[PDB]
Amino acid sequence: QVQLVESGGGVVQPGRSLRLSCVASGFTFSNAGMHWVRQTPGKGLEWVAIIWYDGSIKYYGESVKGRFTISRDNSKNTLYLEMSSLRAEDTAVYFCVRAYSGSLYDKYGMDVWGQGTTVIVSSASTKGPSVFPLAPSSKSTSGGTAALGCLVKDYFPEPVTVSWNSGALTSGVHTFPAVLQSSGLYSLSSVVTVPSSSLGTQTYICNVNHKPSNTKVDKKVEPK
Amino acid sequence: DIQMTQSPSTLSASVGDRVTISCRASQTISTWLAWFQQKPGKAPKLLIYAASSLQSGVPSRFSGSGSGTDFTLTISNLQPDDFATYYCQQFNSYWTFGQGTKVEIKRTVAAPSVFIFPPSDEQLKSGTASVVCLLNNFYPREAKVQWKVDNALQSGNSQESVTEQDSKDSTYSLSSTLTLSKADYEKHKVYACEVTHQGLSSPVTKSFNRGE
Amino acid sequence: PDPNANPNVDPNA
Repeated sequence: QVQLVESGGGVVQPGRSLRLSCVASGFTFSNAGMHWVRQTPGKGLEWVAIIWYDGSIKYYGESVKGRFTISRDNSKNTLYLEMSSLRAEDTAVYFCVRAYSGSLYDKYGMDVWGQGTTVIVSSASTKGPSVFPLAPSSKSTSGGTAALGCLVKDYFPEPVTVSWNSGALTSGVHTFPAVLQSSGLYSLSSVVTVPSSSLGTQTYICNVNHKPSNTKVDKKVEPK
Repeated sequence: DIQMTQSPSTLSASVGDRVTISCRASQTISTWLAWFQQKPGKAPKLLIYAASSLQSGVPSRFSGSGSGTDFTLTISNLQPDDFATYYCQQFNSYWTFGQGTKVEIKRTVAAPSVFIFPPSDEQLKSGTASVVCLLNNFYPREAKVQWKVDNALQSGNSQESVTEQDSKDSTYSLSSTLTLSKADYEKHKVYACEVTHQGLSSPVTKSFNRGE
Repeated sequence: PDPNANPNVDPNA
């Protein structure tokens, strides 16, 4: 099977440069045209650049022309994307994609995609989250089901991982996708529903891990 | 440099259904159109190439048609593995993509259970107040959440987040988070979120009084 | 030049 594995993503400040790599196996890389394509939630899929099998011809998307350089090293089965003058628009998942390999057609698209590598263009500094309990008012609860959770606020960059009771509580857990707050820092919540009758017999602890800052927080969520 | 208009943006289907997705090019592209499938966190996968050619290993229930400017992907006898997002791509003049079509699971209407969480004392001591409203386990995805402070409608100080459709019960959950300074939080008494959803006979408001 | 022409080895090579 064709395999494409990208690397080099991470956090980079506006105006700076970064190089992505893509290592190919399972086909004759030196015979294949290759692409970069990037993805954002708000703009979708956007072609970035193509390079001919032998590196002799290159084309670029209009908005990266003059800022990005595509290159390859056939002796190493590796494709590169050098990015410079980085802008907010450039934050994305970057995919390596092989040009369509068959020869029945004289116009060419693309076939196999890599797994992607994430590029975050941001001026924010690495920061671990503040973790706050989510407990509804004890005076207004009703219906036999209780909701509780943890607010995981003001961290950078993604990701955080959350468990409950060290993994012993999985059913009814919803850990929401993070949102990028106005500050440039991320925030999310993790909630869980449990029997209202269980708040007096079962301790609930959210375990919050943030590897970029080397932070672990365990927060007991107390009935209010 | 060709604009691809894909429709619809979302559609709901059941196992066994026949699904059609359209894609219109802003200029003629002959048969140079491809269809890709993508699941969350994963890479796109080529299904159909050159408008109608089923690629190797792709189930025969996928088919494509069209030439010129109008193209259609059809999924017959929709299976559990087919719930995903689909993209068209023209490869006549450089490479551009449609906006995507999310094919999600149809189920019966389920109203949200609505909960409201006041800010914690720990957070208030730090100078900020976040109020969280939770809409749990509802279907369909479309919901309206409005914040009220002393019965005045709020704007621009809330962010929403939504889960992917649940693999077991096919529902969604959603959070809305209102952020205020500690000082502004302490200026007002009643904090409320009002929820409108097809499964509710009328909008439901959950609220609390600051300090209760 | 055509950016969408064959960017692979010539199939008749």
